[PDB]
Amino acid sequence: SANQFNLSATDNLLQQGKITQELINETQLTQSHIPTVYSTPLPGQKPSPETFNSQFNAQPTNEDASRSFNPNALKRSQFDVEGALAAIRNINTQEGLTGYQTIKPWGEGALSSLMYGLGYTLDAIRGRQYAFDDLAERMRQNRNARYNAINKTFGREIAKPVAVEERWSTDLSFWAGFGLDTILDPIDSIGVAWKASGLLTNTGRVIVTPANKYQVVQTPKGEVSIPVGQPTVQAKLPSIASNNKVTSLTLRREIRRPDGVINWRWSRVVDGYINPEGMQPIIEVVRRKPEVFTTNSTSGYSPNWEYWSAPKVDDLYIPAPIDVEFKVIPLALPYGEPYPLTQWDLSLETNPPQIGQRIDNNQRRRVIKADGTAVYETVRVNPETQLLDAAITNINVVANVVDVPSMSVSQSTPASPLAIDAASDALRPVSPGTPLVAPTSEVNKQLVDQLTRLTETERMMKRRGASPETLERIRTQKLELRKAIADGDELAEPKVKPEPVTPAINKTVLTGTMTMSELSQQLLDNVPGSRIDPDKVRRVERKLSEVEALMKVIPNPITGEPLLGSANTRKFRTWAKDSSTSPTAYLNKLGLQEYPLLYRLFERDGAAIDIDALAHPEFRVILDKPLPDKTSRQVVVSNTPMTINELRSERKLLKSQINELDDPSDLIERLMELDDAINNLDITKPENLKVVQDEVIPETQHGTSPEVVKLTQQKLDIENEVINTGVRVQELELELARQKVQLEDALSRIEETADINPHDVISEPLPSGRANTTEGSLYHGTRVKGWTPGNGGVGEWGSGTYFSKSSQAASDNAIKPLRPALGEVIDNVTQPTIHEVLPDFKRTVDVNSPVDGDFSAALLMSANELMDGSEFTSFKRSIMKPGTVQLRDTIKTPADIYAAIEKYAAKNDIEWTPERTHKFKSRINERLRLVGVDALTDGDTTLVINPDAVSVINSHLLDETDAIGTSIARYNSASEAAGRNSGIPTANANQAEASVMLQRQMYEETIEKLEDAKRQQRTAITKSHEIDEQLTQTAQAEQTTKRQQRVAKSQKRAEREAERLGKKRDNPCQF
Amino acid sequence: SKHCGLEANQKATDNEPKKRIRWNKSQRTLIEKLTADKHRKLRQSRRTADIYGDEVSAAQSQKLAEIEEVLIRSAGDVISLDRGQYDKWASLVSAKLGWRRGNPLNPALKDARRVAQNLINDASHIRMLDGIKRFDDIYRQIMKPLGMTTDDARALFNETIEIGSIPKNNKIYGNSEGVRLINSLRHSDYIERAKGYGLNDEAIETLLRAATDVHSVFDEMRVIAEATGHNIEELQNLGYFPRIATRDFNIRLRKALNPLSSVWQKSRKFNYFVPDDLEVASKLLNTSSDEIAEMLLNPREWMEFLTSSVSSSQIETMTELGVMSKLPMTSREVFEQLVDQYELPYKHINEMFKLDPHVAAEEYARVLRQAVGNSAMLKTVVKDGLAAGWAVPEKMLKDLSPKERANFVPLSFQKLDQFMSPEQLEAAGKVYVHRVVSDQWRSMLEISMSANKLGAFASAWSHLSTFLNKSVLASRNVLYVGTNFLSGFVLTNAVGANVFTVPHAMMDISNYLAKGLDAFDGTKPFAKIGGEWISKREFFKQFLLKRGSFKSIGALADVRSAKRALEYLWSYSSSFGDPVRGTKGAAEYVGSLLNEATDNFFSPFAKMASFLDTMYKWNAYTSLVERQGAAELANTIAQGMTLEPISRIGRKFDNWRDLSRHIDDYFFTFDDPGTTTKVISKYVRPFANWSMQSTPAMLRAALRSPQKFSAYAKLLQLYNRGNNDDEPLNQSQLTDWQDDEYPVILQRDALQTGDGNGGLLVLFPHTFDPITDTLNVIDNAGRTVNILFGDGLTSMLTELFNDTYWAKPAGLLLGIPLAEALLGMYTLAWETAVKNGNWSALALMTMGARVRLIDTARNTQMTLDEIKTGIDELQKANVNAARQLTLNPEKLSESERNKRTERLTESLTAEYQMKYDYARLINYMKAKRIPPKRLLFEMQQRSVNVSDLEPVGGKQRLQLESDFRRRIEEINK
Repeated sequence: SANQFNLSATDNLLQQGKITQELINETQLTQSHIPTVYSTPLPGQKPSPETFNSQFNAQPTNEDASRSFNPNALKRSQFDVEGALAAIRNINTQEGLTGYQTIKPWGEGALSSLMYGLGYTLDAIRGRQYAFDDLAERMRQNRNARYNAINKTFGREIAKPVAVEERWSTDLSFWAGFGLDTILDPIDSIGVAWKASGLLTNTGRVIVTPANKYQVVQTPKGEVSIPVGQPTVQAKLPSIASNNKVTSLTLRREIRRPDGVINWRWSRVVDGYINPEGMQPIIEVVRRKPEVFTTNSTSGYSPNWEYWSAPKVDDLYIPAPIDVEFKVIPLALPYGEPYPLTQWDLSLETNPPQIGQRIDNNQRRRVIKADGTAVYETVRVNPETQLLDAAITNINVVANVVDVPSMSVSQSTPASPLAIDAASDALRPVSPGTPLVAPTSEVNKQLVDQLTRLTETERMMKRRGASPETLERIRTQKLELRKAIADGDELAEPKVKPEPVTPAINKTVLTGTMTMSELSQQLLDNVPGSRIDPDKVRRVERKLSEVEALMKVIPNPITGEPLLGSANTRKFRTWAKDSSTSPTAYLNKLGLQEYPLLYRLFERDGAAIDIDALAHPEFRVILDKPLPDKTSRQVVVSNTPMTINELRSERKLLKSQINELDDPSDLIERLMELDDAINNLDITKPENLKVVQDEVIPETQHGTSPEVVKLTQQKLDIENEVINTGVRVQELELELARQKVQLEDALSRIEETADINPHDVISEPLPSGRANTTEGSLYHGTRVKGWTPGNGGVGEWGSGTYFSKSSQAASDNAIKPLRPALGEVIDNVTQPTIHEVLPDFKRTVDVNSPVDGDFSAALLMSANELMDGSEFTSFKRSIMKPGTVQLRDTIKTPADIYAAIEKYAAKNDIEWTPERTHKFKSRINERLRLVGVDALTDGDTTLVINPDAVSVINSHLLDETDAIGTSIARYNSASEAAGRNSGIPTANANQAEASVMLQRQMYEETIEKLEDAKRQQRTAITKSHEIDEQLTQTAQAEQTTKRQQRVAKSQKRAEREAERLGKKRDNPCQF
Repeated sequence: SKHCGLEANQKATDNEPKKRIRWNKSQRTLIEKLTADKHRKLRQSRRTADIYGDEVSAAQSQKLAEIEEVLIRSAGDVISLDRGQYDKWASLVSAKLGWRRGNPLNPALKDARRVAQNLINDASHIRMLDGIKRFDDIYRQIMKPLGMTTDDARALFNETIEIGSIPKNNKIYGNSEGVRLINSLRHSDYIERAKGYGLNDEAIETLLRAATDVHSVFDEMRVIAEATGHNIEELQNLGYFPRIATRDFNIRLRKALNPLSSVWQKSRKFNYFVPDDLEVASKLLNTSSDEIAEMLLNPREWMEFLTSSVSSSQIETMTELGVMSKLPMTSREVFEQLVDQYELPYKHINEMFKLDPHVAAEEYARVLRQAVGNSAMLKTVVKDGLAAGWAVPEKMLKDLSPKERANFVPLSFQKLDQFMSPEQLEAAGKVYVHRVVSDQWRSMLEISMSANKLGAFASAWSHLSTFLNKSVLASRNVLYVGTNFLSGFVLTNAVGANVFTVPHAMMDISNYLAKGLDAFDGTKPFAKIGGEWISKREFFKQFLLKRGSFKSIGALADVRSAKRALEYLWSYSSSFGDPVRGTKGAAEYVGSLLNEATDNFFSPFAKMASFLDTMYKWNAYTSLVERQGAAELANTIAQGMTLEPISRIGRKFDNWRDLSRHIDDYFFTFDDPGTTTKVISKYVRPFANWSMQSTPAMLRAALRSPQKFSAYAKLLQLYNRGNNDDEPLNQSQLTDWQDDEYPVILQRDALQTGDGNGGLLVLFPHTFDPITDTLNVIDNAGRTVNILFGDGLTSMLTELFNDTYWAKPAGLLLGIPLAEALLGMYTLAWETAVKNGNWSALALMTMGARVRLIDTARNTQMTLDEIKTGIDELQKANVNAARQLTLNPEKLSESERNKRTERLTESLTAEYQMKYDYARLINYMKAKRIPPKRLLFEMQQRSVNVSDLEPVGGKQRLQLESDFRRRIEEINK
């Protein structure tokens, strides 16, 4: 189009540049368009009426210091006692007042303005006129006992936290409340009324649901190796013994031979039979609805069993589906216990075998300071984060899961969601020895990916003309995978499986998300090689019913019963720690103060809870998200399903029964149901209304008409709303203050490190050259549209294209944002893409190996070419021995050579910039490529210098996330880079910068949340004020009417009495 | 009195004090609940401190801020109601400055820090009170011209005090946006209300500035204390500590290593707060003075103490001793519950008094006046006077009275126009009666209308009846003694004596009749009479001289008291039955007791009547002479209470002869240089006979329950300022009663607007025994306890009412229709027209609204049947008179013939007038077909006179003229 910018005719023509200089008026266009130039044309004094009247406004000032960071802050905010003394003394030198005992005059609003107005606090002064249960110390003692070498054993002693008088207001010890019940009453008015009436050692293992890893080795071919401890349990199926068992070696389980083969979506499939006793046999479901169980045929459903019976040649790992007995040839069940149950730890990281690969079943860092010395810094974790992780992250979180490899679906199996998924081939076990399962579509996609990978491997082998044995084995593997896609033929069309009917729940719901302040506190102590889980930071505002359902699922660790009864509907209306109708208050009442995990799991801001998924008898817990290497690891979990005076009398009596022996417990459930009954009483009753009106409601708002009672109910409800919103705002403000303090601390700490990070360096793309064993597959994550291995990059080692052995690192590199310097150069950007390559290397130099002669020759040639004679001599004196050409004894690896180069560059900070250092490393890399070195790699990260050495295979797309996920990915990439290259100060500087950036982004997110919460608070407060005003008006009208009626009655009685004694006095003795 | 029982004989009056002060331990004041709600809402939206220790400090500071706001708002609410309550409050805190244990701010004592802290807290209390007083002065100055109701003014005062604490709450709670929003909403509502009330911006700014200055006192004091390292000298120099209180505390710290009559007299003498006054309350409550002060400083604790460990009798005694007028009230709840305790006859007046006392006093006066208007006496005075004969028509005075004309005076006065209808004023203005008669009637109207006099009478009767009831023998004639008490009260106020000094005399005789002349004062001047000052002992001795176990009982049996007792007995036995058996004639009892029944004179009834009359006469004698400084003002006020500008027609009497003659004039007996016995028996004593039967409504109600009517003075003990201004107020000059050591307090009235703007209030405990000088209180358990005030009255009443009889005192020598009432209301060229032998008079008088005597009869509130009976009786009387004059001459005197002829001709002319009027009324009756008695009221319902009626006949008029001419023919002859 001719108006692509949607400008006016003259403006569009000017933008195109089609208007000549002669027709242009310089003054008008200078004043209109913007390539233009710019041009610039007595402390006791009585406060002024403006200053005094500004003290009552809701928004008197719009000062915003929330984004003004001062790393060297000298915060000493103290109440000016000397200024107050000066003002008082000045005031007393005026005209003395008369007619009062106190003779000195009055400062008209000056003292209140000075002591309370704006431009070691006053509360300390007021507190000079007048124990706590330290939960953190007790938890630390318990965890130290658990960590002791005698107890069990990986002992890491937690440091001692600061005193409770100086501890942070959001720390671990204050999750159960501040412990101020003795000083202040609960914030709810109804709670105050009930209080006045009187009605109100292996802890490291937590049970959450009601009652290993394999390494890969480049082989002569692909290896699925395995840490060898023996099988705590062999996954057997004793259901049918003797024959019809194969016991395939790869799967480490027994499969069935084809001789013994004699508006919820789940509710839709079963057609409404969702009760736990009225489920119908699975066979009926298959017969009635075959269009969801058959391959779009009339009557020929047939679960193939020949394939899984035959042992997999070349030990190909294709997870067989859950076995099924009934075969289709063309009733209220108790539902218990049709599946075997086992214990699974949710916090353990799972590394299952690679699908399609062979199985053999049987800290210190160097930092360059500002002055220019590269001293080491032992890395350590501050006591606060240590205690937090010991209380939440380091504990054992267990769940009751269905043992899939030992489970079988029979004829009399109830129509459970797991039963439907197993019969429909939706979930397949993946790890041989654990109940981990994955959707079948994931396994099919992994098989397809392996098929493509080894097909291109076969093409490369054909091009190289390798030995016929390798070609034949690759052909056999290809045929095996192609058969396994369809499972029953070589010519059959590939099959697509349906979505499993079992709902999925993210494991963070059962694990707990870390708040942004705690995450930044962890970030304050950068530990190389660590990773931040993006799902542990993603929090969403919950609802009361969702938390109620979650506690209905989670059982009480003390007794094993569910935390909340199945019939307890709407037991919570408040989120406050200090209230009485909140999850924190309920957990404190139950006495579960030693379980901070329970407190974290039931907070207002946590992971998303889907009520339907928890309502189902069986639901999936997702343990790790899908990756191009590994399927989404999931587990399957099975769910096992009066007046005020009277209540006071029983509550007093119930506690009295404690003094005797009675029964073992005899008290918990009765007291709980009694307290729930007290909680859910009605207000409209005259007795409760009288008690509340005489306890909390002022006399000006007393009444009995329906309007007054309704307004009282509305007042209590809006008070609850105010409680919730104020608590949310307070928590967000505390988190914001903590994040600001920690970000200022991080900035102050990073200001001590020299600026050597090459974040504005653009490496030239790598030019192309002339150009039997099978290697693995390298991964590269990028956001650049039209990426080729010759693009290269800028890193610690130098120019070249970086590839990662682990798909996790490449995925993290794929979501990290394009560098701001590189953003101005890259023309087009796209979705986060992960590119496959198979390495084809002739010679490879290890970075953690002794330096060979060729590397030294390249180093010397590069230094001679780039640096001057004096600089070259200084470098030689710095790194080389005084009398020989051989390297110094302290320098032995190319990584150490890079560290020495960085140290030399930082020594001459004046004339050496990160660009020049990276150019020197790049020149070293080009000289190495000239020698004939393809790439530099430690095990995991390969720096390809010659783009012709790799071939692109496939591109995997990732979902574009928000800004905070992008920052988390960038920090993860920087941390992994630092973890590999611990000795290079550039990696540590990059990690520190990434940490600060992530903290800043989290601070911005907290600001947004705080603004939302403040708006909600304003709405709630205004509504509460309106309700209180209306209630006062109505009650006053009622009281005035009643008083006027009584006055009229009294006046009429006076009239009658006066006329009665107004006739005569004729009664002898009656007055 | 056997025409009764032991039941309904003691139930006639009530005397037991009921308990109406209620305060459970779980009750909270309105200010406390409001502040708790507001601070809870503020706490829900606070800004939590970022460090836990700072959070704990903030929580403590917030609780303290709530406590201080409660204190400030309560004090401001108290000061807004009664400004003087500041002086009683601060002076007590100044008394307890330094050693107050129980201060709400604070949750061998050698630590200087704790002593300094207590001292600083008390100084903060005093400075807060001073600030609230300054804010009150500023508020009054601003609100003087706007002119809104007192309830709205107090509501605005409380709201301003609450809103002034906005900066303090904003800073204490952390300047959180929610806290500022809540306080801004409250401030905006207050601004809207204030601007609606008429305040401008500058006045609102000044009021808010003063309130915010008030609220910042406590933190200012704490900053001062902490900044100087607790330097008491510098704090005193800054002017924060009162100098006198600090000096007293210093003296107390360095020092640290008695009849009730004196302390009570000292407490009464000073209007300001006196610490020894607390000692008085120490004796009544069995409680130490320090403990009483501590309870007083804490309102809820004071209410609990009052409602739990103190009985109703103790509260009544304390209030009637004037203690409650000086003990400070620390919360509005104290004032409201004390108002609830003193129950007026109607609770709605107490309800009005709780909010606005001035309107309550006005409503009480209005109720009394309204009950006066429809009373049994104000409607039938004219009817009963002209029937019993004790009222003489104006035309009859011309010829009836040779000398007694000087002893006759009209009934109507200037202020009577504001009680009765103007048409009834015409009828009342045509009546002339005896001077004592008119004064007694005016006094009966005065006592039953004024709140002050009614309260004084109620207090006196309460004391008398509550000391009569505890005597088993004397309790059997409560109604008789009350009736005599009321009659003597009316007589005494008719004489012009000081009503409010009646209790004093009631003690004095009670002393003398028990002790002798020694129980009086001979050393200081008492009253100026004659030409020199005569002491009280000499005055009483000369009183006894000129008048006519227990020593002086025989002094009651003298010549003068026997006749008075006979007169009282005659009145009682005429208006009701005998005091013995009920069914007994009026004259038979006195005749039997006089002409016979030797040694049986001076019955208990006669003894009690003589006692009462002696006490009233003593009161009149002390009140009618020129007294000393203290009693002169009270006497002058009592004289100025009279309705007419002149009942004071010089009753200040200076010599004994005139005063004795005046007293004998107003005390009848028989014989005496006094007009005649017959005139006394025909025109004066029948009035007292009728008055005994026609007591007003309010007097009967007060005599039925006297506590409810002394409740007026008990209420005014709490709030006694005027609405107009505070310029004229000198109640301290009246309280300096040096004449007697009796516990009677005379105060002035300021709530009434008119005309009782200077009324007198009597405070007299109902448990005071004058003979033994003790207070007989009833403990909470139920055991009577005697308290010294420096065989009591019950013994005297038992000995007055025993079977002992006196033997022939002094003399005992021997016994001493409707038509005329209808005629009595009848009222130049007229005399010359009708002088003698004229007939045209009818044609010159038949028409005329003034001549409509039936209108006057209707205005008299006379029943139609009574009017018909009177007309028939007049006809019969004229028929008899015609023959008895024409043909039955007892004395054929020309002058008597002419006089009786004129009288009967006028009666016949009135007969014709009312014949025409009643025929007209019957015509209207048959025209409207209505029941008769209803029509009698209906006549004043339509406010129609007979003038507009024109029901002419043509036969009725002819026959009426014919019969009238036939009547007058032989009369003229």
